[PDB]
Amino acid sequence: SLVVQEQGSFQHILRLLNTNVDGNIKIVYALTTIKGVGRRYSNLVCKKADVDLHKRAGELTQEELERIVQIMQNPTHYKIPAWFLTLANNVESKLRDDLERLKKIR
Amino acid sequence: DKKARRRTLRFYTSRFKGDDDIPYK
Amino acid sequence: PVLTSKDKITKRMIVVLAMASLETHKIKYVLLNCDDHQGLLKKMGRDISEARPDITHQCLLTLLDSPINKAGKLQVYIQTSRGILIEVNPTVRIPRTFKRFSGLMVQLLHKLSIRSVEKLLKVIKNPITDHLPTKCRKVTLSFDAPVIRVQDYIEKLDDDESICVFVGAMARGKDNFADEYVDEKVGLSNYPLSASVACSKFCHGAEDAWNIL
Amino acid sequence: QKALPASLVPQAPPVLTSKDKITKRMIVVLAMASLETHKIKYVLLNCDDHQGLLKKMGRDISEARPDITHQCLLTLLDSPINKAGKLQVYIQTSRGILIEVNPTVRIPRTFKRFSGLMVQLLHKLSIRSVNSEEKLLKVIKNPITDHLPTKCRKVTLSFDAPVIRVQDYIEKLDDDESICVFVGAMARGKDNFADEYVDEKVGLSNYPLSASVACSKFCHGAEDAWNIL
Amino acid sequence: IIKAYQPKLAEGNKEKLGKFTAVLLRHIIFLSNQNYLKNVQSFKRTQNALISILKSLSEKYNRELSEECRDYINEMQARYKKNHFDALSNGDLVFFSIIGILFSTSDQYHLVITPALILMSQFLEQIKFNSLKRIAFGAVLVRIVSQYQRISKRYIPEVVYFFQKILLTFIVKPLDFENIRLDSYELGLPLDVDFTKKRSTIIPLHTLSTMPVDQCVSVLLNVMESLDATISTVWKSLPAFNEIILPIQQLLSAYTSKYSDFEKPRNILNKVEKLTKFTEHIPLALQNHKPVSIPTHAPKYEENFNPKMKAQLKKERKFTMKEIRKDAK
Amino acid sequence: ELEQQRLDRMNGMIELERGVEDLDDGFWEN
Amino acid sequence: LVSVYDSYNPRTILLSINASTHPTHVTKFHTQDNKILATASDDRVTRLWDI
Amino acid sequence: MLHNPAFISNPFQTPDQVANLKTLKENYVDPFDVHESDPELTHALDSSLWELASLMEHYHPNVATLAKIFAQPFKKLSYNMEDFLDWNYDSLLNAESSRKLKTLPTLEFEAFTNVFDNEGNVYLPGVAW
RNA sequence: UUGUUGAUUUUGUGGGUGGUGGUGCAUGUGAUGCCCGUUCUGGCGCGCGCUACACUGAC
Repeated sequence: SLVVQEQGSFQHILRLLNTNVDGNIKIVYALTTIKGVGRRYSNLVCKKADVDLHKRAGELTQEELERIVQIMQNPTHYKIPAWFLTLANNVESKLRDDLERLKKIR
Repeated sequence: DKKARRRTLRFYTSRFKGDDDIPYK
Repeated sequence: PVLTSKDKITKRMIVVLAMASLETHKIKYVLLNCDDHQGLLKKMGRDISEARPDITHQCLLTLLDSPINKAGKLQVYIQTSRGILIEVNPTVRIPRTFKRFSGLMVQLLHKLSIRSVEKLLKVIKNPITDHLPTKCRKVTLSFDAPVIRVQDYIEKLDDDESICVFVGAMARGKDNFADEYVDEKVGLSNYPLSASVACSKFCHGAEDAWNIL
Repeated sequence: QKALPASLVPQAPPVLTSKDKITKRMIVVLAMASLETHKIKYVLLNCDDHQGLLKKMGRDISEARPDITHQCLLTLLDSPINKAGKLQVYIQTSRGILIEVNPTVRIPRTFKRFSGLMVQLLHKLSIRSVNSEEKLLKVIKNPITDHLPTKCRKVTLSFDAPVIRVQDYIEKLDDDESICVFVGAMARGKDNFADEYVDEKVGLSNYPLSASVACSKFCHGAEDAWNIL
Repeated sequence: IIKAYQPKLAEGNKEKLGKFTAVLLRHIIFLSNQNYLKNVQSFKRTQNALISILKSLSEKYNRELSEECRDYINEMQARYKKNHFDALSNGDLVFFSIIGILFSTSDQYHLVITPALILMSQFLEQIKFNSLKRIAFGAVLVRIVSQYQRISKRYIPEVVYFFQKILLTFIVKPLDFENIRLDSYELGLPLDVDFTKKRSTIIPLHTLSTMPVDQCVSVLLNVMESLDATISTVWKSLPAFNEIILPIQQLLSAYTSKYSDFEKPRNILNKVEKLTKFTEHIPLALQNHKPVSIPTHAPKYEENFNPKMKAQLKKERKFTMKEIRKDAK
Repeated sequence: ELEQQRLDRMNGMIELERGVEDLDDGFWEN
Repeated sequence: LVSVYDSYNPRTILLSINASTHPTHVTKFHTQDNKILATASDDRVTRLWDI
Repeated sequence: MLHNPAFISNPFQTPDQVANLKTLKENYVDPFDVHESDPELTHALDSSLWELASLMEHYHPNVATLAKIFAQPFKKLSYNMEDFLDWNYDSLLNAESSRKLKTLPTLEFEAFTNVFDNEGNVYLPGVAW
């Protein structure tokens, strides 16, 4: 009668990086919602964390969450490439002068 | 034992009415 | 017949439009409005939120234009937020435009009465109770109060008596304007009701209960 | 005996839209609406504010009252039936412009602001929410008929027509069908605006009724009929 | 002292009297701790008079009094944190009384009452209540908390626990109440007590220090008299009255069965039967929630609808282009 | 007014007119 | 929600039915009859659906 | 358990239906057995939770607030259990002293002549000096 | 304490006041009814072509 799964139950919501992330959304695109994280950045962070890209955010385990955290805050120690991370008024006045003196000619 | 489960649950944790008019500006 | 406050025997549905925000200010004296006169009301210290008279205009139009009023079974009372109590002759046809409505109230407040050549609008002395029928039931509109079918309510009430409905013209406020005078408080709809909508419901219910049609 | 619903938290009912034709609903068509814009800035033409201008336009200022359209929408929009998501409003301007009114809209209670909204809708053909999430007021293509549900009953308010109890009327109607009420915000005129589309005309009271009063009376019976409260 | 240092006489007298308000309060507590059995009448003439003076001071120095009241509250846990009941004295019972006099007990949250009520509840449960002095001390505490909720009538679970054990302590077990935890099995009343003589139900504070059968009986009568009042006022209104009173009914039944002449439990019991009969115990329904209306959104627009400089600079060029291009032709 | 003031406080009115619900934010977390 | 997929064709949903708001723990095709499908839910009613 | 919908009263409901509810209302009996040791046989599921309703009237304000959640919609997915497990009378008093909000201490208008009963108005009848 | 001046103020604690306030009414008067400032500083119309509003799609 007593069955407990060691992985833990699916999590509808999670709190990552002071941000609420829906478990339903895919891990890569569920991670994009955090500010400063785009699709490519989330993809690379997932690859570094060794988290399968067929997983939902709710199914992630605690150690995977901690690993992706550590990847985000401390990018360089994991060797992420660095690349991956009045005049107009004067011209207007000149044009206006030109127009007024154009009227003068005409 | 409590301190161990404090860490785990961290990830787990996450109208106009009546005659009210729309705001002026 | 056109009912009058002097007559108390006749059964009638009284509606008291409490907390009516009708006030005249002269820079010439004109009716205050929440948006037209904002800085002027700020100089008084009265918040512009509760300077909203067309709700009273809206309630009067639906109340006066209701069939029950045409049947001579309804009188309207307005208790101004300032403390001024106003009689509404059931025969009056107030102007449909608000700008013309405002010109009536300024005339009414200053002249104390409106006559046509019976005063259609006339100021009266407080308290309300002397003007109300001798035998009468009093209720208010409260959202927290229990949802009751107005048709069901009127049917179980006695015939010779009369019913007062205290509707708060105020956009927002604590529903205690008529607590001193009223004996019970009743809710009409589960959902919020505007003052114009709520009084229209009572007019619809009284028509069905009394078969005014 | 029956098991309770899994989630008992109250959820807002779906917002009715012209795309959905199956659900029963209260359709109210405010026909012969007098709405027009004209540069002076464009101002919603009014019987009282603008009579010299409309005289130059040649139109009678008697049928130049957008107020009546305004009050009807307040009562219809503020009714509990709207709050229950069982009422959708259409407006047919006298000039031939059909306007769809989202049930969620909060038109300004003040009339002067309401004029400001209407010039926007007529010119911009649409009105945006402050949060920019839904279409509130949209101009739509005529005829009105296609926007109505597939199975629906059509009636107009006629003073001369027989007086009928709205509650008993709605009750005797079917459950898959819906009801359309064509109300004239027009002040005076022949009650033939919706004769082409309507199949029968009914009266609501023996005495003359205002458009704001009649529409409010009609919807209250539906709430009693459908038990909306 | 108050007369010599009134606010008007000199600057700062407000502060001196405010501090005096705190000083007077501790004196009132201090006198109660002192033995007064010799001169109870003289103590009564001082003890009430000082309270009356404190009431006048509290009316103007409630702030200063409240700060001292918290400090006395805070201190007595620390003494309870090391001495337990030995910290508790007559003055502590006096203190909780004075707070009710000088503060509004009928508040959901109050600066001094809420610390006090939580503290008194802790005694009503944590304390062993294994001696007649200890039980008598608990009886006074139950009365104080009852007066605190004399209008609010809030439910205190510790009062339920205290009544159960004390009633069972004086019947020691009869093998049918194993769910009640007793702390002393040697306080069982003898069978020979009459239970018909008129025994005073008032417990003097001075008798607490001195603390046989008559004293045990009087404590029992005072406790169960409060029990009857609690049923009539508080527990009657609660939805779970039948569940709350059910253990108490059995305890009172044991009192009657063992003692036919002893009348109070029968009166309480017969009262209890009337309450249960009238009260309709129904399945509660609370998830009946008000329906929620459709969402509301305001429209955004322009109050005066109309049919950055680089863009204007580009625009004026085009007009200039058109004229100048014409000019050449 | 004193009687009315007492009644509101039995209902949870808190004078500094905040409510009891305002006092229960963060209490349980720390 | 009970969903029917064509075997070896995960992309396409052949049929989707919402048996109940409660979880649907058992969904078995009837061995004799192709058209009818049986479902059990925590609603405690074992509805018999058809394609 | 928290609510039986069959016992709710609806306004439109017909008078014959209204009469039926009283007969259902009157004949109810709590079927939960306290002495049965088998959790599958206590018949708890057919009873209702009156005891939690009384906790809404608990003297402590915040504790009552927790009991009020069951009268509120269950929007929250779950409550972190570790934030409520280790609480003590000392912690409650310590938290009370360390309160984010400070209020004004007020006084009782009612006046009691004698704080304790004798062996006019007595605050604590049944107790004497 | 003033601006030299002499008890006119200053300080602390309590504390009454709507008043060079209006509007009408009764042969000015009425314990009348009803309610409730000062000086400066600024103030486009007519026309084309192209892209999107996704699953007949995106990657």
